[PDB]
Amino acid sequence: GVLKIVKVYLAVKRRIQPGDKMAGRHGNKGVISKINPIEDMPYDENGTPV
Amino acid sequence: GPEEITADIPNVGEAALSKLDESGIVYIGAEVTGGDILVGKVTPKGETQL
Amino acid sequence: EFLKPRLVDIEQVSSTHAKVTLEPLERGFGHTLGNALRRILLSSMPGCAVTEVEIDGVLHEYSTKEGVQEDILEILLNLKGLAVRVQGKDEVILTLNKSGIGPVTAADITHDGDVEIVKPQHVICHLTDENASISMRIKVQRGRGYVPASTRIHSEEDERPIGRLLVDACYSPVERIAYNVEAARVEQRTDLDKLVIEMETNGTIDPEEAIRRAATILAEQLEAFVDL
Repeated sequence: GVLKIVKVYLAVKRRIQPGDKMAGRHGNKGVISKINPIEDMPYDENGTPV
Repeated sequence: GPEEITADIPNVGEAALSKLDESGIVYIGAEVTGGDILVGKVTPKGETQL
Repeated sequence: EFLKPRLVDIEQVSSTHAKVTLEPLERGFGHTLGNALRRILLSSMPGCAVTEVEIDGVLHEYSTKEGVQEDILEILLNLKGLAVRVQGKDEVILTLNKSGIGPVTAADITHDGDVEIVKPQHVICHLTDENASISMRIKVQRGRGYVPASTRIHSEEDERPIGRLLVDACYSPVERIAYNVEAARVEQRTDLDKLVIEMETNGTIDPEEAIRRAATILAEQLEAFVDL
């Protein structure tokens, strides 16, 4: 029944956003909850944020 | 009947078909979003009974 | 009643690092202005990086160019870190041409009069083949904050040029700011505070003008509190 097929291949680049599941290697799950400005980030006495 | 892959689609603007080529297939490299037409395909449905 | 400060010594180390002193400050105003300036500096400072790049043969960021060991979006990632300062132009377009078995640095870009390259050693891509040709248009414009490439194709209105590689633009020239408030002694005045802001740049913006524009923004926002 099928006469011809056209396959289009899409390169979707997906950044990270609230909802993505992330975890380290020690069974520590976690869903990113807010994406925050570099300014609100806790920084150390050197000025380097976290 | 059989289905066509023609770039002539009923009830879409000229700007809808802009990303499509002459044969009805989008160009390589064209950045697209949801809803955009990838392959213009049309199937036979006669005696519409309106 | 209230003593007001001024900027004294602005000691500069690397082109990227600097230490700015603010000397006649009252108690509590070292930290009141220090943070509220660090908050302005990091977030809302004008600067320019590359917005769009057209590559000669390439149709899109997921291609290969014979004679280059970097993938195209690795070359686009190299340009995101291109530190240009342009003078009287809001958007300028540069032209990069280089062939041979040499690494293509940021000094290999054609130099416009209004354009200044901060890192001539900066690596754009490498060339492996002998006669391996590469040529590109790199479109830099001034901007604020962080503008992704995703948000650029809403206005669009025919950006069809299938070979126009849109890149993400991180326009802030501020990389890092720290402020340390230590006591200041200015002859007689029992206790005052010396505010030291220490900051790292990408080289495009100089420290003094950054602080001036940082506090200029701050005065303008308080205009909606000088009255109601």
